[PDB]
Amino acid sequence: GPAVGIDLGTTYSCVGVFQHGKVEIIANDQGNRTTPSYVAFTDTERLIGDAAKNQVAMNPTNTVFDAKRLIGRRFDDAVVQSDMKHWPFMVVNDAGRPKVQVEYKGETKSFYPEEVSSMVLTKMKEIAEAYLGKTVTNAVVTVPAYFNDSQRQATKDAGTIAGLNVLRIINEPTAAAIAYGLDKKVGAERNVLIFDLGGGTFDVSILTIEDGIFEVKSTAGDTHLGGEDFDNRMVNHFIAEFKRKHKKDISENKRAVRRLRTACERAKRTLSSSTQASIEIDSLYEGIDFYTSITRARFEELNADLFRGTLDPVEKALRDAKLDKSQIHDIVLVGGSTRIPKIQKLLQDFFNGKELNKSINPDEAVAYGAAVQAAILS
Ligand SMILES: Nc1ncnc2c1ncn2[C@@H]1O[C@H](COP(=O)(O)OP(=O)(O)NP(=O)(O)O)[C@@H](O)[C@H]1O
Ligand SMILES: [Ca+2]
Repeated sequence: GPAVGIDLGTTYSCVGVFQHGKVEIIANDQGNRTTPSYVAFTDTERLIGDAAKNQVAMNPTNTVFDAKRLIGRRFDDAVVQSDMKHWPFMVVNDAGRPKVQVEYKGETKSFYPEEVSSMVLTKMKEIAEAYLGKTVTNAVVTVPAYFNDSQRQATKDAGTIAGLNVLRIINEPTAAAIAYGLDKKVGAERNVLIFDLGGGTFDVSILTIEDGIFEVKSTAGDTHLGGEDFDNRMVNHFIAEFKRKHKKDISENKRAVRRLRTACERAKRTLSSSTQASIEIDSLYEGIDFYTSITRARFEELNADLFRGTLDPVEKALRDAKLDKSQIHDIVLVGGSTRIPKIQKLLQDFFNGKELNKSINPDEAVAYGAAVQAAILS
């Protein structure tokens, strides 16, 4: 049974497999190459992935996400305390360990963060198995470079309870390098910058590779900056526009807002390829259909300060690593948000026209590298 590579993201997960020298990123039941890290509990079932995310608008208290932010931490953890104040689901304390509390089939139940992740891990496992036509046992799971021993332990545990023989836990930036082959022995030292901007986190890693051996020289970023923040800006923009056109503030209606955001995230993806996209939502508030559009120019304008500030963590990374722009040999893009044109322009201008590594879908790069690593480990 082939060993697979799994990227367990805060917002999206991806699974790949190495077969015949080639790596294949496995698409799910809905045909997506990445599946949301969402779990939802209802009166009749346990929904995982797209099915879960597709119903969050009508089950905010029983649809769990962001488990990667909980995994391996304590309830008393300041991070946990801050974050929990924004999740629409319950987080309880159990002997100092944080636990998610939801209502499943009328009964009230709670789960440890690692149990939630194992649910996502199981979905990936079945996605692979469905594709491969064989049971997947061995696997390599990826984790941010800054995860401590507890967080790594928890990620490993989530895997074992999902029935996966976790061959190894390797850092995400290292996985991204291997995907590009930046680990090949060339008889010299090589500094690589991993620019990872996914759904909810931004990480900048500077790796040094000497004889196939990696050395994370520095890291920086923002655990609270990602594609979701860009969507927010569009939502606020459209709320104002709806109010401007219909004198009706839809902010209070949580269903209206959640449906609008879904339309925005979709428009955003389209903007990375086209110059403008349309927002077509039937009866957003009351019976008023919201039909409008946005241009890429307007979109860039809405997030100008966010995009620009993305360069601060990069400068900090160089500073700490004790390297200048000139010294970094390779720059690889990771995360679905790196598909945004203005962000690609921004990074190149910073690195004075230097070419960016981006032939492998940025949101599949981590999975891609893990798959190769799984293959060699098997
Ligand atoms: N074409 C696109 N243009 C812009 N953003 C995109 C595009 N395709 C996907 N995304 C965004 O990329 C994000 C998904 O990133 P991805 O790297 O798959 O997440 P992840 O691994 O969960 N990362 P993180 O959330 O940081 O742990 C969401 O905010 C998507 O809207
Ligand atoms: Ca990541």
